[PDB]
Amino acid sequence: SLHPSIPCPRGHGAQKAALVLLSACLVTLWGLGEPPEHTLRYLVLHLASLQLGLLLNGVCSLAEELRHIHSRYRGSYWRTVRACLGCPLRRGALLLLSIYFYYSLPPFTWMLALLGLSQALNILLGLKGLAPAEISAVCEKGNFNVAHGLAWSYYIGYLRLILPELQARIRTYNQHYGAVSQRLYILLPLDCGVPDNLSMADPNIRFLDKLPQQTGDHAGIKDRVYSNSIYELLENGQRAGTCVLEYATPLQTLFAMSQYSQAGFSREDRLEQAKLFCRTLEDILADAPESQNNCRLIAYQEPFSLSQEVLRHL
Amino acid sequence: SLHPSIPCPRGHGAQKAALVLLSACLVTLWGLGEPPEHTLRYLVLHLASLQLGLLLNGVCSLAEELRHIHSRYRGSYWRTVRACLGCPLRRGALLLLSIYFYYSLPNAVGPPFTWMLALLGLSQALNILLGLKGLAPAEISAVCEKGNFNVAHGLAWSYYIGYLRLILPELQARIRTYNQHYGAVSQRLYILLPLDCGVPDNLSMADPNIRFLDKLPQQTGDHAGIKDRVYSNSIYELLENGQRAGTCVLEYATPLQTLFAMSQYSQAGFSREDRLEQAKLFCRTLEDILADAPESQNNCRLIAYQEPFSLSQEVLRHL
Amino acid sequence: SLHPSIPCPRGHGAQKAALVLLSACLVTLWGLGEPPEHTLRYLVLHLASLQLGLLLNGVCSLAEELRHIHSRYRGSYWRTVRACLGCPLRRGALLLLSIYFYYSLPNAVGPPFTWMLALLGLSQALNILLGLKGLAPAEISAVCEKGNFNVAHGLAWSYYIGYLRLILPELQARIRTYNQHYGAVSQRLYILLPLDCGVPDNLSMADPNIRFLDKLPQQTGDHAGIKDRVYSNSIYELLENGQRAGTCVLEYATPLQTLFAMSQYSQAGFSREDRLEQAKLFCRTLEDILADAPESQNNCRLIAYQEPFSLSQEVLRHL
Amino acid sequence: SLHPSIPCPRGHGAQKAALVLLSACLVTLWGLGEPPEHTLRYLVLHLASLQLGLLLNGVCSLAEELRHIHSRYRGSYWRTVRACLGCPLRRGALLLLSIYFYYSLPPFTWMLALLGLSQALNILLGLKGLAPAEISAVCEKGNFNVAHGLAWSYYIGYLRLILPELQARIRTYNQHYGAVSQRLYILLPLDCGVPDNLSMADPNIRFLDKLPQQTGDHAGIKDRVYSNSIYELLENGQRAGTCVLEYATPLQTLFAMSQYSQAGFSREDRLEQAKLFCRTLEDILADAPESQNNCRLIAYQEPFSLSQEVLRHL
Ligand SMILES: CC1(C)C(=O)N(Cc2c(F)cccc2Cl)c2cc(C(=O)NCc3c(F)cc(F)cc3F)ccc21
Ligand SMILES: CC1(C)C(=O)N(Cc2c(F)cccc2Cl)c2cc(C(=O)NCc3c(F)cc(F)cc3F)ccc21
Ligand SMILES: O=C(Nc1cc(F)c(F)cc1C(=O)O)c1ccc(-n2ccnc2)nn1
Ligand SMILES: O=C(Nc1cc(F)c(F)cc1C(=O)O)c1ccc(-n2ccnc2)nn1
Ligand SMILES: O=C(Nc1cc(F)c(F)cc1C(=O)O)c1ccc(-n2ccnc2)nn1
Ligand SMILES: O=C(Nc1cc(F)c(F)cc1C(=O)O)c1ccc(-n2ccnc2)nn1
Repeated sequence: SLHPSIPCPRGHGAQKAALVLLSACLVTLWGLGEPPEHTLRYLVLHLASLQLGLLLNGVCSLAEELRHIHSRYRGSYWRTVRACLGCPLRRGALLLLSIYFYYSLPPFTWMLALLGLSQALNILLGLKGLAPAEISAVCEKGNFNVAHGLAWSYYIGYLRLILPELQARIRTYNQHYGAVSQRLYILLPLDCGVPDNLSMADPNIRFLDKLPQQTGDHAGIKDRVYSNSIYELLENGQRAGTCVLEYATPLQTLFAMSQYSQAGFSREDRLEQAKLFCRTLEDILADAPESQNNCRLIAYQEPFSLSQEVLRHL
Repeated sequence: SLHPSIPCPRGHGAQKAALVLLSACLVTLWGLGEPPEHTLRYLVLHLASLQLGLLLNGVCSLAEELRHIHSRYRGSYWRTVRACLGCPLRRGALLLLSIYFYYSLPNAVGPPFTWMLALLGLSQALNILLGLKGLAPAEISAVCEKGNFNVAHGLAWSYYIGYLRLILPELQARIRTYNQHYGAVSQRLYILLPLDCGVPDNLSMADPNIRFLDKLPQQTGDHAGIKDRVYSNSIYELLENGQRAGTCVLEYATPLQTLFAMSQYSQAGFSREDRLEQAKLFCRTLEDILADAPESQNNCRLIAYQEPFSLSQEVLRHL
Repeated sequence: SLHPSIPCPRGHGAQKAALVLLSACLVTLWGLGEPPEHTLRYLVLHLASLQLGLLLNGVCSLAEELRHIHSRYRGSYWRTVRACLGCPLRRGALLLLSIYFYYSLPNAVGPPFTWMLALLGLSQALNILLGLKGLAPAEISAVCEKGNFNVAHGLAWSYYIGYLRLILPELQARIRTYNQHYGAVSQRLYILLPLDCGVPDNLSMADPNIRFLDKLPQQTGDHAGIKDRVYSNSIYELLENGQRAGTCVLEYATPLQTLFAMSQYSQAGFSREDRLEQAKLFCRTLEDILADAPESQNNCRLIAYQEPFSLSQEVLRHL
Repeated sequence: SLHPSIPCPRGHGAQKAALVLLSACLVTLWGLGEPPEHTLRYLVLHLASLQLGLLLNGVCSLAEELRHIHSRYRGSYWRTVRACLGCPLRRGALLLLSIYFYYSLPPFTWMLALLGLSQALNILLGLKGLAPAEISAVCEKGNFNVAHGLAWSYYIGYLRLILPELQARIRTYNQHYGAVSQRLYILLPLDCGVPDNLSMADPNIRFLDKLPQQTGDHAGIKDRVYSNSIYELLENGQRAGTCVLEYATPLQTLFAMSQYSQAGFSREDRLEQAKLFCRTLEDILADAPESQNNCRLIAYQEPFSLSQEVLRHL
């Protein structure tokens, strides 16, 4: 519910489609009025072909990966073989079953050579690639996303370091001094726009003062200084509200990555990873122990006044 | 060059192995003496069956990608179909070839076209439902490396852009000002890259031979909506047998500490093996960036090390 | 959307036409009713012959690319072979398939393997020597657009990086300083893009209704080894029936003037048709850059026009 | 002679290889001792098939380009057809000749349909692409290079306006002021690494003075000013030469383009276009009327002191 454009996690629509396809194929096989022992024989033979093709692809991948045995696989052949062929025991059982089914069910070495040729063509010309939807699904399942690491690092390195101390500093500033809200408002620009000043993003927002700076050592730096800025959110020139505004710096860096050529990062990838960053940041703040209603994410996309949105969240 | 354990980028060993396999298969087909027409016919029929299976798998995936059309594909069906089934025109041409060459060509090993379609749909549905069509870790790693689908890629580019790209231009001026106003501190930034991702908050606890000495002048600058953000780096000293061997500006790579924390947290879905791989990828990507970046022109150095030891000796060796 | 005559980027009409042609050819092959095995056999034989012709052409090209190995290919033969013949592994696999599927398969229309190779080498040599295997200007334009092999692409990116990326950040401050200390000058730099590339040195001669009014404060900055390079922009006023209708920071795009000069010079190898194509492409590329660039945010406006007229009326209309 | 790594223009090595291949093919046809009427028939049929395939490819390209008729082809169908099919008259003559030879020489519509299918596959899957060497040769022949336009624009827009009066400015400065050279030394770093100051590139080069600025209108800007800088060249810490040093700004922008992701410009392309820029700029200055031994290009590659190179060129 952060923003309507944020993608929801993938469910089981592909599984439902596969179930429907399985049902339809069973219905049409029954309706063909043709003996089912041949059906089972063909199905077993086809799965055997798929298993042997996977074996050959994994053997080629193993030939590639045996150079990285000391680097990625800590100098062990077993981990390399597991990486390139899945579980060795189950894969071996399936390959022996497939070999037996070919050598038993009614040539074989000719089919084996031709299947090896097909697998070689698949590897060399890239026939069996990966569609963008498949890559996205695999990355989201295995958390192989730039945004996942970026948002978890934003939470661990910054947010959990300040949030309770930030509430304490807000209380101290209020009692010393138009009270400021006791929460850090972090803006998430989905599409674009991450100026170094809130005034540049919107002149209606004006820097008011600075919170009592927090100085604590963090990752090899003695007395690291945190300086959070209070902003007045005005409305027709009057102080409608005031609170601690901030921008999610990993979003700025996602934009910068999309700018650089060496990053291998595209505008579509930039927007997608910004959406995932916001999604997983909200997801981990929901279950965070530090987040105790002392942090508010304001996700927005420019089609617009930021100050009105911040007041709406206030 | 940072560390021997950091893996080199993937080469073309798989393609060379595939070429050798193709040559062996061609030699075997020539030796067996089977008619070449049958060999070509069955090869084309196999490729057609694979293409039709890809069609069915793409349709099944489109069944679940169609409800993310507004959120992920800007509400356009063409982008969804392109993401699921690939390029619509090339995929359509390939499926037209597959249909024509299976409906027409004879097939002794394989059922007629309607029976083939039923059986291939059955097998593809089984593969999708049971998860039989899966990717081994090596293929997933290769795809992620080619497509930059790593947490380490983003983390290293973020360490560059968000932190290094800000202090590196002014670090030389700050060190010169410190030297003039007040041994001599080195002019290079020494980023420590522990491959074990053990990053103490206080660097003194890492090794007693490094003790905090002083602080560089604070660099005040606006950044991402924080007015007057303060960068207060630190100047440390290195002790050899208790004597002041050298001084430097030492710190750790914060993304490595966040990687370790992710490996600690359960919700992160991050494992120790994944932690080590992404630490090495972060180090490699940062090294490549600094090699290509114009800001780091003899201005920053990276200390990559693995605990099997004293950090002070390694830093002095790099001095 | 600058001008109607500026061409849109090339779409996929060729691929759609190819798909329609493929469908028609498949329908025709079904209609005649020749054995499908013969169809597949002859298609594979034709593709094999094409691949072997590509091999021969690549070898002939490698004969001339081998003497630029040190200058162009850093002295390594692998880059030369990759440039000439493509990817060595994929090309080798395709060549092995072609050789096997021609020497093995029967062929009623076509010679035996050695006779085919001799005749195909003869034909490829004839194509290379007589220049028969040439590219029509449409394919050359498509390849140049896809690969950014245009003078206009580099010229537009150079106008952005070398000039606009330097004055646009401080243009607002300069105009504000001028306004405070002195009608009111507009806050946007108006870059005129004449598609005829007629760029007068003195903009007054283009149309008398535009007249120079004053000069913005000089921007002094280092750039490309020129110490204290001075950008002295000028402001113009726009007249309507002799009255001061408006005032703005108006200037021309110098790369268009250089394009016109290239069309004038004989050694440039630049024609009037090429001049017009590259002018329109420069306008399109600059528009795309300014749309994507962060420097241009309500700071610069492009006035693209073609003489069939008064420039002042167009600039006022855009005002 | 500007730099050893500068590529020389492509010669006729491909033509010589084609001639050798033609000779070897003639020898082997004579060697097989097999009748030449069948040889001529096969050759004519092969060229006819190639011509028909080119016709089909051009028809597909015409279907693509017919929507750019008003933009690129001035709203005339004849220009679009010429662009997509070459010369209409010669192409038509060749197609009628090929059709007649294909039909007359001992099916036809079946072969035509199969050739159309092959051409459709070539277009859709991109079998008949363009190798990097072929693209480079075509671009060099047709001057479709970024560097060509960049260097011609550098000559016309900058050098053509300062070179005539640079000698007068230098003479005036020398009279008012230990003699500075009467040539503009332009540095051409093949790595496109240009600092904004010569001191940053090499601290042994120090800024000496400023030439009397040249003020003249240029391309819609009244009284555009040029401020050339005289630098100091030092050897062993003492003055050894004084000259007007400058960097080729198109090389700066080539580097910047290689940096930006939107440019579609790579590092290999950056180096190649830097080399072509230097080559064609040296070619332009060889016949430029303005260049009267009042301009010297300096090309170098960092494996080295720039000041020593400038002294060597002095
Ligand atoms: C390369 C070679 C000789 C080969 O090794 N196989 C594996 C294989 C089978 F797939 C099927 C039976 C035996 C073998 Cl032994 C193959 C298959 C075809 C073919 O027509 N497959 C259609 C097809 C099916 F037959 C069953 C099915 F469930 C789905 C399906 F889509 C053509 C050439 C080959
Ligand atoms: C698609 C289809 C049916 C077709 O339309 N042609 C055109 C054509 C010729 F190219 C050659 C002769 C007749 C026809 Cl009619 C074709 C050719 C082959 C083939 O085997 N070409 C080898 C080959 C040669 F025969 C002569 C040569 F100088 C070089 C060469 F490389 C296979 C299938 C076809
Ligand atoms: O790593 C840092 N920052 C970031 C890293 C990211 F990966 C990112 F995506 C965003 C940032 C960011 O903060 O902008 C960082 C490190 C040290 C200090 N520092 C040194 C002295 N005092 C403070 N400040 N920042
Ligand atoms: O994003 C930040 N940090 C990091 C983000 C990462 F993704 C990471 F991997 C490491 C860090 C890190 O520096 O520890 C960050 C943001 C704002 C401020 N801040 C606001 C006012 N004063 C200081 N400080 N740090
Ligand atoms: O177009 C310009 N420059 C360039 C264009 C390129 F395509 C390139 F490759 C490099 C340059 C460059 O000079 O750096 C340009 C235009 C106007 C003024 N100017 C405005 C007021 N006074 C002077 N100055 N420069
Ligand atoms: O490169 C320059 N100009 C251009 C280059 C182009 F490629 C182009 F298409 C247009 C121009 C142009 O501005 O006319 C240039 C370089 C140095 C100085 N300069 C040196 C001292 N003071 C001023 N002025 N101009």
